[PDB]
Amino acid sequence: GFESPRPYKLTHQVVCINNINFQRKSVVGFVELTIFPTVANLNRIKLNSKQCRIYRVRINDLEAAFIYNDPTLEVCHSESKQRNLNYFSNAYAAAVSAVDPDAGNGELCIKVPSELWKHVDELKVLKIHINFSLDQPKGGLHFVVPSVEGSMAERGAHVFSCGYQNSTRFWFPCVDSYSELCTWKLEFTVDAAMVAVSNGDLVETVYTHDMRKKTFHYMLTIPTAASNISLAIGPFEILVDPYMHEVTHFCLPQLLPLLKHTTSYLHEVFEFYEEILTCRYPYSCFKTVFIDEAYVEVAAYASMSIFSTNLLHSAMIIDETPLTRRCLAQSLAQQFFGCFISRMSWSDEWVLKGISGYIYGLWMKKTFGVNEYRHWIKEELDKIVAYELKTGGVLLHPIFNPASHLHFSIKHPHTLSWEYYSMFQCKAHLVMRLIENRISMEFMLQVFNKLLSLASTASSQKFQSHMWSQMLVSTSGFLKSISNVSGKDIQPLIKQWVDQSGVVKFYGSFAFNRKRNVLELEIKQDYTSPGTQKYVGPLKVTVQELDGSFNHTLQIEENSLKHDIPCHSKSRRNKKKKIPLMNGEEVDMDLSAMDADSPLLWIRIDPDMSVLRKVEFEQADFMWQYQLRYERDVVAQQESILALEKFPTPASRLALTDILEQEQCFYRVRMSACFCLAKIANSMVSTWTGPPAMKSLFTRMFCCKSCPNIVKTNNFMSFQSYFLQKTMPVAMALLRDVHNLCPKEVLTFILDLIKYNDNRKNKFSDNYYRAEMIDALANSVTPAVSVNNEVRTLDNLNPDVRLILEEITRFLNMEKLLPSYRHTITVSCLRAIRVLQKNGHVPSDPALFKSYAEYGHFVDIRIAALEAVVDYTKVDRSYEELQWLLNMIQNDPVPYVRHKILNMLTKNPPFTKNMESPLCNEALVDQLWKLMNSGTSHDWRLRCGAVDLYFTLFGLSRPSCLP
Amino acid sequence: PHELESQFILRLPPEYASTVRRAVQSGHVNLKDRLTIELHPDGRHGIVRVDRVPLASKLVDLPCVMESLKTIDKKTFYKTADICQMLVSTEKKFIWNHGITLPLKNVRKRRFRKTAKKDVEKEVKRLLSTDAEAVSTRWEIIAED
Amino acid sequence: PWNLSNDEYYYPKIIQHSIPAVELRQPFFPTHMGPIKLRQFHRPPLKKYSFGALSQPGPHSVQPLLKHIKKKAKMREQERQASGGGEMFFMRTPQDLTGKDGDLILAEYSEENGPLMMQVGMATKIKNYYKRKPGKDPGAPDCKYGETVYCHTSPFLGSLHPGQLLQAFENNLFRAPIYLHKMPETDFLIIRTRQGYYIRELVDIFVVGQQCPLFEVPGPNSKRANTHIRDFLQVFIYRLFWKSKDRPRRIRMEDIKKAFPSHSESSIRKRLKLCADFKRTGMDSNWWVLKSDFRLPTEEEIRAMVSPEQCCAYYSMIAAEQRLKDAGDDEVRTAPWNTTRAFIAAMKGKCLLEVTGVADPTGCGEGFSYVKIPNKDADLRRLSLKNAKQLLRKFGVPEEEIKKLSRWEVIDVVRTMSTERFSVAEHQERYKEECQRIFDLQNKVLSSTEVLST
Repeated sequence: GFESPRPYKLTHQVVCINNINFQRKSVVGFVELTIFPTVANLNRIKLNSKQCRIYRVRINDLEAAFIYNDPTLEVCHSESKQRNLNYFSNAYAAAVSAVDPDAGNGELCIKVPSELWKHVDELKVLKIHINFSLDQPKGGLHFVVPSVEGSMAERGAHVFSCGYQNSTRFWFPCVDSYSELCTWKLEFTVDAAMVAVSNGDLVETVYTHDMRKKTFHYMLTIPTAASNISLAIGPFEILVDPYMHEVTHFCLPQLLPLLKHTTSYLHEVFEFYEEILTCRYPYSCFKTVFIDEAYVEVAAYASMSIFSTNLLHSAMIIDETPLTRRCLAQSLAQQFFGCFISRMSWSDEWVLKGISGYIYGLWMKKTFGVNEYRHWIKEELDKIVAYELKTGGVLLHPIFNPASHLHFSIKHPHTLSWEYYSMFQCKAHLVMRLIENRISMEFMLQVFNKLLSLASTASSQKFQSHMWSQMLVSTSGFLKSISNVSGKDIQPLIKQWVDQSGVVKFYGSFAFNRKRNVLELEIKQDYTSPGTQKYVGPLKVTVQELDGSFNHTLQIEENSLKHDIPCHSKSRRNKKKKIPLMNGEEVDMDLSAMDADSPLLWIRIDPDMSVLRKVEFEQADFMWQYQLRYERDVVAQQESILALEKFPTPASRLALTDILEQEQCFYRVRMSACFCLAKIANSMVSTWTGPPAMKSLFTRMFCCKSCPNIVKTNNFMSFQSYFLQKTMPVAMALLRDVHNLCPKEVLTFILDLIKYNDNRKNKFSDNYYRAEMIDALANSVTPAVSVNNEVRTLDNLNPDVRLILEEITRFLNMEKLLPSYRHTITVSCLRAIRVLQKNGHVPSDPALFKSYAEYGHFVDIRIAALEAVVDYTKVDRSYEELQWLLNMIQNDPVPYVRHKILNMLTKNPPFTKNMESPLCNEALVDQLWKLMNSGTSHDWRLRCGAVDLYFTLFGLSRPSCLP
Repeated sequence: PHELESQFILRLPPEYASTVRRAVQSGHVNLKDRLTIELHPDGRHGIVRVDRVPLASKLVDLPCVMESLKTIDKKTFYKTADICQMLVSTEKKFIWNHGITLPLKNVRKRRFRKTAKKDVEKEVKRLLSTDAEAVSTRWEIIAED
Repeated sequence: PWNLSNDEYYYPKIIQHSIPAVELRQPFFPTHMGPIKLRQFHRPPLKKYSFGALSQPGPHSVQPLLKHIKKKAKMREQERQASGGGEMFFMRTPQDLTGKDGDLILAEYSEENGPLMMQVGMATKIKNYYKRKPGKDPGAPDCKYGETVYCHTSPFLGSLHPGQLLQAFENNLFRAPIYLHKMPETDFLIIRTRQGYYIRELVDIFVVGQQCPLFEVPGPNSKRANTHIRDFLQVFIYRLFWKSKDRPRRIRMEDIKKAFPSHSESSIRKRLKLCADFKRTGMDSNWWVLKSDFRLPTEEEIRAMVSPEQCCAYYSMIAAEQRLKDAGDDEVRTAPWNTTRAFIAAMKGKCLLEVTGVADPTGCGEGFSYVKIPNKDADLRRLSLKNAKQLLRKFGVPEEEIKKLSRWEVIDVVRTMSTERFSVAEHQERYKEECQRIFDLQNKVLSSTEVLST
């Protein structure tokens, strides 16, 4: 049951936009809402509006009086001397709650005229006509106007609606909540050479009487929220999908072949999401818009998605196909379960984010294989356990503070830190995988189909929300639908992993009792760490003995420590028979390293990742080597690679080398075995016999049979030896000699890989392989031996580093004339120059990176250069570079770059709270408090980034360095 | 508590079966007055009264075991009861030799071995009771006499 | 840009009972079955009621089910539509397992006493195995009940013909070929309860062939057998402790003695020794209170203790024990522990089974028997080929054997006519052909709508 927090119900909204002026960056328009009051004596009506100048408001064609105030413009007063962050977080939460449409509130308060009170008490319709104007919007809707001359279509100027969550208040007045569903009528009067893309279906396109402008009329009969309404106006090249004909793809001019190749996969994504769920795609059209200077890499609205143009690749670009493919896939998953089925509160957001991430993981499983699915699930689980042990924990479904261990309030999406938002979505889809583990996948897809079917029977009624609230899901409704389809309720699993905000830590060690033939496990939990919680459920453990692989369920109550499980025979060591594996197959194992008295070959605690856990198991090194070689699970091979770094014995070198030589191993395991072999080789110097590690293996796999030092000409058509070939010198460059300097046998090998590179014969580009070669050249740089702080000049340059510097100069200059796909070699060469500057080789001068961080350069060139400037101002304690970065945060045209500068200055801070630095003035505290209070008031993501930066630099209390 | 439901099969003469079938598929409570069942204290004898016309009934034991299976989706079926008895309307007499389906006819005689045999136990118990209530017992395995 | 997961080297290649069934509730899963209740195993007689409306002697009106079915069947549909629509679980109460609602079918058995048999409340699935025709095939003949699956490898002993669809009951207990027949035109289904008679019509009745057992029935007084007995008694004791309202959870011993009356009280004491203690004086006197340090197991742990299929295997064992005991080695071979062990061992390929024998539940050539078998001239030389050729012509031997001109074979054939290598492929091939022929004969007998004369 859904009861509105608003005293009115909104039925229909007309959004008309005229006069989109690109020179002056200005729109004019009106908005006409059709509300039905649910309570009599409605009097004031409270709507949401930011940055719009409200000209006049007429209610039922009668002139009404409005008052506007935004408390989130300046959160705390300018003349308050408070400088602690808990004060700002409480004031910011109160300010966002005072404009919240999820309460009854709002920023624009319109007073109903007196003569309509007899029209409002007996509950009859009210039609509110606001007309407004955006004069020059800061972060409302982004105007990308290039400075080439010509007409606005000839120079490539466009507008798009940017922002996250409820940010539609930034460009027209609305009820900007996900729970106020209404039908829509959208008119946009644009230039005749431009096209206006929006939500709904385009009913017509009429000309103006001078035929210089045309009006696009859109209609949206599926009741969506105001937060799902978008807009993209530009000189877009239109491409109808040749497979599905209601899907149109819009790109920027001159990028039509890239659009043709890139969006050619999307019909398979549509077919997948419509056959695992049994509902068809709910909207009547689908539109993909590719734009410049995007807010996020992929945004999903109702019947529309806005991607950045940096996803567009051609047919000869690999290492970008899978990333763009999965961006399209998660946009479509959010089309199904973020835009059609919406949220009922700010709680129950974990339901929608979990269903979107879970069905996108099912797509990844079918498309890229179960092994890529397991690797992705393991990397997301490692991400969450790192974040939750780092700071507190992520609390899905809080109850309204519920989480007081962090520095922000979790009551609203616009007060969350961006890393918390990312980990929120990540934990939501892993908890949905856990619900699939308890209640099987076919019942899970039946739950999702029942939600979609209730929403689509709701979506066709005309009753103003008598039935339109069946399109809003809640937690209680989701659990009730689960209990309807399965008969089991998941309330212990919901109580543990949703309502409780923690992950578990397992420390395991075994001992084999030879007398009674049992395996005594010893599993203890660390439940006193700040991020942890105590697990009391069952726990699966998989033991591989000589007779095969056996699963055991252990009951781990609070007082439990020793778990005795039984062991089988050892009669497959009496005769040589094959040892049967986890799957149905069996292999020949070399049992010379195994103990004579124990049959068990390896043990895995929680193999299926059925809890949110971090396992620290103490096996013997031969058990880790057997688990690396003969396991049929990629997460166990990865964890054995990760645990073999502590055992540098030559049997582990043989194990990793046999993994590296082995095709029919998953390629991301071999790419990890490269770096593990490099670390082991560095640890057993003065024992290593022959050549450096992986060199003979590289010449055996990727070089000519007649010439060992000449590499084969590039043929990248295998896509697994391409990835292994481009990752093996990067790990090989981490080799170190007795003096700790990279050997001149590996550096010469990398330089010969660079010289003899011929790419005139493959059908694929070479930009990522050459960029990884520059990364391998950067990995070999050891710190220089400066004497008496000698000025490092080209005369006293290292003879090793002169070759590296010549190569990166040649590569960067050749990129200036023949550019790569996304300037990957510019990014790699800037990263390598920063590596050479971090050691004492090149003078520590930020002027090159400051010239590459200009607006004219590409976003990746920019963020690499700004990462170098952030690293410089951390190491050299530069005041003027920090003022340069803070000025670039305040006034840069691209807001993604501002968010990225705040993000990089949070990750690599110039000082922490423990450090005494020269950069701890009262001036810097006043600048960052002014940046939290004012200055970042237009983005909701810069303000949370400024809160994160103030927390990283000065902590939760009053800054100690305050004169 | 819960008591397992007891389902049995009712076999009627064909004209009376057609009238009962029409009245069942109609669905009114008029059928309730029309069809009654009186089971006699023998336990294996009855009257079924169709439209107030008495028919003579015998409750017989079926040679196979049937099981009623209900479903909601026609893919998974849940067993509801075991059927072993039929009230045909028109000891050794109360045992039915044939099965309900057409392929199962003369099942007890042909598709089933008569392993049901070995009544005899009850007779042995009665003999033991008579011996206990006696004083002297004389026994001999005999020959033809 | 592709798969790139070497999946063929890492990975080279379901039944949900009702909540009364998985919780082992005592009407549906009895704790104790006496001798007269073991003779009437799965054939429950029509009991006379002592109290109720049917307990009073006289005529009793039946009540046709149709608007009640409509309401209750549409209640499942209402619940389905209120939740959205999609299969949906429903059997959560004992009152869901009535015959008064839902689409009932009947299922008749071809064997008198099967090796395994479902209790009331347990689920089974209908799988339609369809072998495609060589090359092009139209598609599975569609069937009203069950889901279709394309079986290259025959589940049963025989192999499916090309273009042959065979329906089968599939659950955890067995797998058995079923054959849909229409009901007789005279038979209705009367559901009697304490309150009155109710009538349904039936239209679909399946005939179930010889079962292929997937669960091994234990032997009497064996490790598994007595482990089941101990675990069943422990589960009953835990569920009596959960049902107790006093805090301390306390039970009475003669409740357990009413449930398990064949048990010696030393075994019941042994189960109560850990997890309970006897209070003789003061409060809780003559009660077995729960120990304060003992954590009573949760519902899912008690469900993980005993499975319903283990209870069905135990009931099959004790029913067969009674039948063998009443009938005073051939019969012992037909006992379900022997036949289930034989069939499951034959399915792993341990051993072969004589398909004609005495374990045959038909008693004729139809049906299989599941019992284990191990998987393992002087003057004739003077016929001087030419006269032997003329003799083979004289006897009427076909011209191919005369034509071969193989003196050796010719002499052996003339000896065989005057009378008229390995134990591996030979015996295994013969066994397989015999099993296929028996399966085909059973399927033909099940599928006949021909009337059979009394």
